[PDB]
Amino acid sequence: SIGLAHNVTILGSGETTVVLGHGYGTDQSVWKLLVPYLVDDYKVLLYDHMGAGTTNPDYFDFDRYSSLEGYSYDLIAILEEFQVSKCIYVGHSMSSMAAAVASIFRPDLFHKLVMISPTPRLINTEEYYGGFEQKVMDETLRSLDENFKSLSLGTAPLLLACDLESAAMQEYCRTLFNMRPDIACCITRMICGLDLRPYLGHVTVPCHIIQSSNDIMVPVAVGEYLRKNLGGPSVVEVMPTEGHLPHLSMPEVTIPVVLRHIRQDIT
Repeated sequence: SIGLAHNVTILGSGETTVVLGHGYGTDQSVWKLLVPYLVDDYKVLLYDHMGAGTTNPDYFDFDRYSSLEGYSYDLIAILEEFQVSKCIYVGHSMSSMAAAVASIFRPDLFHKLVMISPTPRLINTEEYYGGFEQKVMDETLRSLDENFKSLSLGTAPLLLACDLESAAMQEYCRTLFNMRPDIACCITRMICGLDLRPYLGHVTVPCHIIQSSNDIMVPVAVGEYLRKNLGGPSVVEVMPTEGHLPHLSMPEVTIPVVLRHIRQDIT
């Protein structure tokens, strides 16, 4: 079943469904602190995207998941399965982008997108600053296979902007190292080879862009780039936080901000 394949979990109660999609390297446990503030007012559907360590290795389609819309279609099929309509989708990173793609194909499924640290493209060109020059990326991606575990131990503290001691780091490495490394590099290569700017103007569902003020994967200006180039209504909140997973690493700031954009609409 598609519910069994994605460890779908249903909680809370209400007329509106909140759908929580985790980002790269985590799984739905990453929301454990946010959920209890939702169950009273919304029904909550949580799920694991394919290739998370908690999903079957044999069900990972290498060519299907080397492109973002493999997840978009997976997401659509989950909502259809569980009969969710006009949900409030809360995603992190890639997850929020896959949902924005899914909202292009099936905008009836989405009331609004609450996106934590999204980016439509990591690699720079001359006129758009994404945070990474093509030469650093290509050199890292070329040799990413052999240096996998050491590159991610060494970059996780800077990605998360947290200490090695911290609970957040302990948990992120737990789930990140729960993936098979060949699945992980595939997903990594998909994420790093991404450029969704041609598509932004086609997204029409309301978009709530939530960002750290210092995120090595998300220049603050990329935030404002999205509000300008998105096709429908849009807001931006640059939080006084640091790191790419601020919902995991700074929940004391992040969760109040997330809940407001869940509960309040631009429109």
